[PDB]
Amino acid sequence: LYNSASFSTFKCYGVSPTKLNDLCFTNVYADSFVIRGDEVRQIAPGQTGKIADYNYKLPDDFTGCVIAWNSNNLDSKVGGNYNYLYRLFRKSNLKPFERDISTEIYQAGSTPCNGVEGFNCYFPLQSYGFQPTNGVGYQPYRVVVLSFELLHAPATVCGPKKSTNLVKNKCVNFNFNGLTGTGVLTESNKKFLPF
Amino acid sequence: EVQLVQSGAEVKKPGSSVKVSCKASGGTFSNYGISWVRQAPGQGLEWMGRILPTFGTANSAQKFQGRVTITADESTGTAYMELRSLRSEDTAVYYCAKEGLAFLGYGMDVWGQGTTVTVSSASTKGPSVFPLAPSSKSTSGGTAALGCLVKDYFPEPVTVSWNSGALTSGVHTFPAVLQSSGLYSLSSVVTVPSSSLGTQTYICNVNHKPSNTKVDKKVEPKSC
Amino acid sequence: EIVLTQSPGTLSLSPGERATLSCRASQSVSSYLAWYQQKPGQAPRLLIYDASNRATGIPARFIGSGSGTDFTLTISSLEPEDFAVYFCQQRSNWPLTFGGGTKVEIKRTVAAPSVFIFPPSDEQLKSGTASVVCLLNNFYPREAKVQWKVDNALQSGNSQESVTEQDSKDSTYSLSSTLTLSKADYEKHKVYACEVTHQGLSSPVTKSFNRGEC
Repeated sequence: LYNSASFSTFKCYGVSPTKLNDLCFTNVYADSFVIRGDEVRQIAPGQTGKIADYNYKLPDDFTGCVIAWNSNNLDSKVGGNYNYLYRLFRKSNLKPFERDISTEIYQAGSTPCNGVEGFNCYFPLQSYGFQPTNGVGYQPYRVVVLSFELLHAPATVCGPKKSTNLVKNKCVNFNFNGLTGTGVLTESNKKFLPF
Repeated sequence: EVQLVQSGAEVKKPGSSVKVSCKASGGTFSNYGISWVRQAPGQGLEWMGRILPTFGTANSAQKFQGRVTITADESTGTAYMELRSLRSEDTAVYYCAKEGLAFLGYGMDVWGQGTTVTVSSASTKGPSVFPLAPSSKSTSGGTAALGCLVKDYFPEPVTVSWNSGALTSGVHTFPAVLQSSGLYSLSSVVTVPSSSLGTQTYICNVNHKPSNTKVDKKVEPKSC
Repeated sequence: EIVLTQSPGTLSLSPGERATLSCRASQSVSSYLAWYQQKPGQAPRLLIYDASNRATGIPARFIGSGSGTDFTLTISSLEPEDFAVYFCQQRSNWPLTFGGGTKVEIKRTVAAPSVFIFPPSDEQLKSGTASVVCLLNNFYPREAKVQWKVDNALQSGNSQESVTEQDSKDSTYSLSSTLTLSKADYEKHKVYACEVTHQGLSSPVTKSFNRGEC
């Protein structure tokens, strides 16, 4: 993922990008969505706006990190792509990592609205006019937000250990799955059990 | 390039009902949002109401409540704008246009084509073509204007041509005006040099499509 | 219900000049305002949305500005395909009301209205209705008044005026008014006349004809 040279944003907040293969983690969530160019910077702790306040809120003590690469060749078609919506009205802000898909018509005023648009009563959602002929910052941006965690349960998912070639009949410093020391490695005429 | 094919002209009667359809050319609907706009003849635009096809929500402007009913058919991708209790002043050109699934912001980017709806109380009537002779051939000695008046026909349109389309220079066709009785009337004149007078013959041919009539009136001077 | 108001009403100019259209509102609209262009006998099309964003495919000569309660659409290089009626719509809240309009015309040298009059024909006299037509041809500008004086008496309440669109060759207008009246009323008068008053006319030209003998 890191040395892909095909991404735009790979900022990692809680942990170092190069220490990912070292730390061992319990469970890994992975969120995904598509947003505008000028709103990728809003996917960060302590940010505000119409897409971070009540569309996708990241906790301040965030530990995973955010990946976002421009794709103006799959989600943008002539005449626009009206399959990508976003909420811009809500009663109140979002606590971190919350999902809201209800489509109750938002009421800005004190007037009862009764499920139909009217004066000071807006529809909650809004679409993206994803035109292929748009400047950068209005083009779609696919986003993935990895989010690591440390649970009291034992760690299950983490990176590959880099093995090396074995050497026989010399004095070296061995290490196999945790056991470590020094000595001479040689074949032995013994029998073990598969466990 | 979404296209919004619309219905055809529908002449009606006062107190009746009308159903204008705005079909999306390309298949079915999406998160469009469709709003209905009408334009009175020779006036500004007016906004009536909007519909959310896929999310099922629609109502009209406060003035039009209780009279307009907008429905959508996602199976075929066609929106309906049934309008009951038609009034004499409800005649206009009715448009449909997608405006983005929202309530504020983008605007009406793709429009339909217009569904002229005439609401009156008069049956189809043929045109009564009369000629306007080149009277008073003393204006400037070299210029003269003559035409043939079309009166008491219904409904639009009528296409006036001169010499079976062989003449277009200096030819005018005024817009039809609705009279007190309820029938339309328009003129059509051509400016002709005085030299051509008395030697060349001109005939205006009208073509009222609803009453499939073809008339040929040959204009003449003032009976000598 | 926000009420918009455009100004001026006609805003006549010449090709290659700069236009300035205002759409002052009644209340505060933050930045939501769309400008539509409607050529005669066609469907309006979007030009400017969000009061500063040019729609796709629109030539760059269209620029919009303003915010709050006073916007402005400005055209830099006028071209023959830029003469139409321009509407502004406030997309703030219910309902999305439109504006008046601004028929951007074309300017030219003033012209003299040719005047002709046609008496009702004998064939048209078979029934009980006779109509007299006074015609104004190839004048400029739009403003022109026609007055009917039957037997030197002012006639009102029975005339209908019709104006064509601006010509695509010489940019001159054309007007026609009909004096519809019953045969008996025609039979009860002698001399008919149509009076024209124009800015480009030094004196009010009057054309007339006496009944029957012609």
